[PDB]
Amino acid sequence: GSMQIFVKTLTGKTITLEVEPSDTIENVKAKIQDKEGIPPDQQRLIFAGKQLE
Amino acid sequence: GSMQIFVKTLTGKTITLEVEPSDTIENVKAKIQDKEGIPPDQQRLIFAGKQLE
Repeated sequence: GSMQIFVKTLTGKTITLEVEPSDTIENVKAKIQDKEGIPPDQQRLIFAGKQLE
Repeated sequence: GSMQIFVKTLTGKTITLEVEPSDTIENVKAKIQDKEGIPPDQQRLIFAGKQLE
């Protein structure tokens, strides 16, 4: 809820994971490992602006 | 090259931006502003594992 990052599991199902924005990217990705089991490097980082017009 | 994050501009064209993994997520997104001009909150964060099978 605070900052649930959007992620896609190898299988396909969508996955949510809350983490502080200030928290280092490496740390955030590392949690995804615990969440499933995939190296942080593998996770593809993506950004997209969407100003709710 | 070091860690060019994947981003998609409001227009559509793809954008690349290198930033240290350790660097705070908020700081990383903030640069995207300088890169174009969009609030960090607007940028959608995404992660996807892809082990080069």
